[PDB]
Amino acid sequence: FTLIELLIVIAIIAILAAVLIPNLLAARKRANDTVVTAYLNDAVKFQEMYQIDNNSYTSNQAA
Amino acid sequence: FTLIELLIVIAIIAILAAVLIPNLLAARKRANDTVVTAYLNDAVKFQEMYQIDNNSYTSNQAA
Ligand SMILES: *[C@H]1O[C@H](CO)[C@H](O)[C@H](O[C@H]2O[C@H](CO)[C@H](O)[C@H](O)[C@H]2NC(C)=O)[C@H]1NC(C)=O
Ligand SMILES: *[C@H]1O[C@H](CO)[C@H](O)[C@H](O[C@H]2O[C@H](CO)[C@H](O)[C@H](O)[C@H]2NC(C)=O)[C@H]1NC(C)=O
Ligand SMILES: *[C@H]1O[C@H](CO)[C@H](O)[C@H](O)[C@H]1NC(C)=O
Ligand SMILES: *[C@H]1O[C@H](CO)[C@H](O)[C@H](O)[C@H]1NC(C)=O
Repeated sequence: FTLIELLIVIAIIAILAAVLIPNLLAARKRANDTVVTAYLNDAVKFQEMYQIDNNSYTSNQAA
Repeated sequence: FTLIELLIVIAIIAILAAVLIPNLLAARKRANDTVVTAYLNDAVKFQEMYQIDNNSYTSNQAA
């Protein structure tokens, strides 16, 4: 094992470190939109439950 | 000490002076090829370092 093999190893590490890491921001954006969609789908279920009890929809989240 | 001993001494000096000196040219040839080999091994390390920075090899020594 010699300095030229070790420079090749360092060079290839620099390549793999650059390319094998995903765009984390783009991944989290799509997960975050799923949270919003899921929370609105829940708010919709609870608007219908409030409608069962009160014959009207809520304007306030605490209800 | 006499002229015949001194002629023997001169004769043996002439022999030792002829045989105890190495072929200097042949020795330097093998050392010189080692310099070339070592310099190309260095140029190879630096081609890999240029490849790390530029994603290409150099055509010019100044790089
Ligand atoms: C939902 O609650 C809101 C405050 O959290 C706000 O009060 C909205 O307006 C209501 O005001 C009172 C109830 O607080 C009224 O009797 C009606 O429910 C309603 N008034 C008007 C102007 O409609 C309430 N819902 C909405 C958006 O009407
Ligand atoms: C390495 O440098 C050479 C001069 O020192 C020479 O320029 C070679 O050719 C390049 O020419 C320019 C860069 O100077 C180009 O944009 C390319 O890098 C290259 N051109 C061609 C024809 O390939 C350059 N490397 C080599 C041998 O291509
Ligand atoms: C929801 O009910 C709780 C008690 O169960 C509190 O009264 C709260 O204030 C209610 N939210 C609103 C403001 O409608
Ligand atoms: C190497 O870099 C030096 C500066 O650090 C000079 O710019 C020199 O010209 C370079 N060699 C070439 C020609 O690539």
